[PDB]
Amino acid sequence: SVKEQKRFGGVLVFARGADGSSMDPALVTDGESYVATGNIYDTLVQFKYGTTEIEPALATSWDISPDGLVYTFHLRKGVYFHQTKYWNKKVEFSAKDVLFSFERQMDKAKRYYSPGAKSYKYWEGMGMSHIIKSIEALDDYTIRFTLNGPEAPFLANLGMDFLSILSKDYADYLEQNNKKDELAKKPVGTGPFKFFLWNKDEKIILLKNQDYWGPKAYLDKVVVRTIPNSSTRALALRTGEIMLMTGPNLNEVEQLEKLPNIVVDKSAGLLASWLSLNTQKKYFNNPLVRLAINHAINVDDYIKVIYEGFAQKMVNPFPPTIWGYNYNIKPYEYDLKKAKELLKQAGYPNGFKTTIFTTSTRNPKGAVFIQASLAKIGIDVKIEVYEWGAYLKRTGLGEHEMAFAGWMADIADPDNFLYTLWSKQAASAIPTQNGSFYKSDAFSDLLIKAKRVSDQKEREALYLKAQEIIHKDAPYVPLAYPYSVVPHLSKVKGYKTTGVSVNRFFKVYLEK
Repeated sequence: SVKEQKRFGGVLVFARGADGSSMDPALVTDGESYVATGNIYDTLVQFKYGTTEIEPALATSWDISPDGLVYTFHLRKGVYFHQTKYWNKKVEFSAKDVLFSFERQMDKAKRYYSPGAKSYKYWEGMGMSHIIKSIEALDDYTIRFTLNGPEAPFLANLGMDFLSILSKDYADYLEQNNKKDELAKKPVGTGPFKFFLWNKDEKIILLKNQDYWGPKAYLDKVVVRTIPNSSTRALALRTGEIMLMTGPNLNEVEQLEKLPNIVVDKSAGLLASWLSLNTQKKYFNNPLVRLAINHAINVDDYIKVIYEGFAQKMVNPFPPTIWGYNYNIKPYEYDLKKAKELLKQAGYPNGFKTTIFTTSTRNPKGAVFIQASLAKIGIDVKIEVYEWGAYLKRTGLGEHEMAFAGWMADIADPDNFLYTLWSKQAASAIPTQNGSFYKSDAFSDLLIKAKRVSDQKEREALYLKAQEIIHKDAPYVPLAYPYSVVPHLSKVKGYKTTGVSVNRFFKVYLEK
C-alpha cells in the first residue's frame, strides 16, 4: 500500500528511568528488562498489539482437549533466529527450541546456567512445575503439553515474557565455549528487532530484523536510553534529544502537553501500586497493627500529592480494568483515632520503630508521606533508598519490613495478580514476588479452584470471595491504580498505552 509505504524508515529514541537487568527474560520479572527482550524474543502465542487478545505467534494454531488437560501446538515453519556479530549461523526454529526454553526451568538438571544467583523466578513463583505433567516434541514442528489438572490461565501464560523461545543451537555453542552466561547478555531470538549493543545504565541498541516472520517493523533502529532523573528525561523530550518516554514527573505533565509538537497519551491502565507489609516479621504479623497502618494513611491525599490526580484509589489487588474486580468492597477509611485505638489494643500504645524501602527513581515524596502519616500514630519510619536492581534483589529476599511495590498486568486475568503475587505458592519461592509473604489457605484455596474451571462467571464468583478475604486480612496497604501516562513527540505514531506488552515497537512509525 502507498500510505503504508510512507510509514517505513527511521530511528526511534525511547527513554526510561532504569535499565534492564538481563537479556534472558526468564531470569527477571520487571518491565524495564522487558522493554528490550519483548522486542527480541517471541512466544508460542502473543498479545495483539494494543490489546489483551491472544493471537498466533511461533505456534500458528493449537488444539486444547475439552477437559483442559492437553494442549497441542503446531509450530510455524521457516522461522530463523537472528544473526548478529556473535552468532552468525542461520538456524531454523523448531520444537527442540521450545523444549530447551521450557525444560531448563522445569527440570533442575537442565537449568543450563551454573549454580549461582540466577533464578527462574516467574516459573517458580507460578508453580509451573506443578501445572505441567509433560512436554513432548511429537515431531520437529509439534509440541504437546499435558497438565496435572485444568488451568484456565495456561494459554495466556504462554504469551508471557518468561516463556520466550531461546535458541538451543546458540545455547549449545555457548556451553562448548564455556560462555553460558552470555545467553543472558548477548541474546538471540526470532522477534522483529535484533540486539546490537547493551551499555549498562546508558543505552541498548536494537536493529530491525529484516527476516522477521511477521509483518515487518517500520523502524530501522530503536535506541533505548536510561535517563534516571524524570525531569531531565522530559527536558530531553522538549529538546528533541529523545522522542518517547515512560515515567514522567506527574507535576510536569500539564506543562508538557502545552508545548508544540508534544502529545501526552493517557489511559486508565492495568497497573497497581501499594505498600508491602512483611507479614512474617514483628508488628506486621499482627492484623491489628496492619489495620492501624491502613487507617492512618490518607490515600485520597496521597493521590493528590504523589500522582497529581493521575490515578484512582486502590481497593482490590488488581485494577478495575480487569474482569472480576470486587466493586462491593469498601476501602478502609482514613481515621486517625481508630488507628491509634487499634495500636493500643494490639499492645503498642507508644508505637514502634520500622523501616520503609523505596527506589531512587520513585518520587521521594512518597516515602516521606508514609513516614509522616505513620508518625501520627507513633510509628517511627526510617527511609532506605536503593537503585532498581538492588531493590528487586533485596525485596525478593524479604529484607524489607515495609516497601513500595507495583505491578503491570502481563495478562488480563485476576490469576496474574492474585496467584502470582498473593498466594502461598508464590510466597514459597525464593526469591519471591509475594513481597508481603501473605500466607492464607482460605485465600489460596479459592484461587486454586478458580484455575480449575474455565467459565468466566464461575471464576468471578471465586475471585470475588478471595478479594473479601485478603481485604479482611489487610496484608498490605493498597495505594493507587496509576493512569498510564506517556509523553512523546507528535511525529511518533503507532505506540499504544493500552493492552499488555506495550513496549513492543514493531507498530511504531515516524510520520513523514
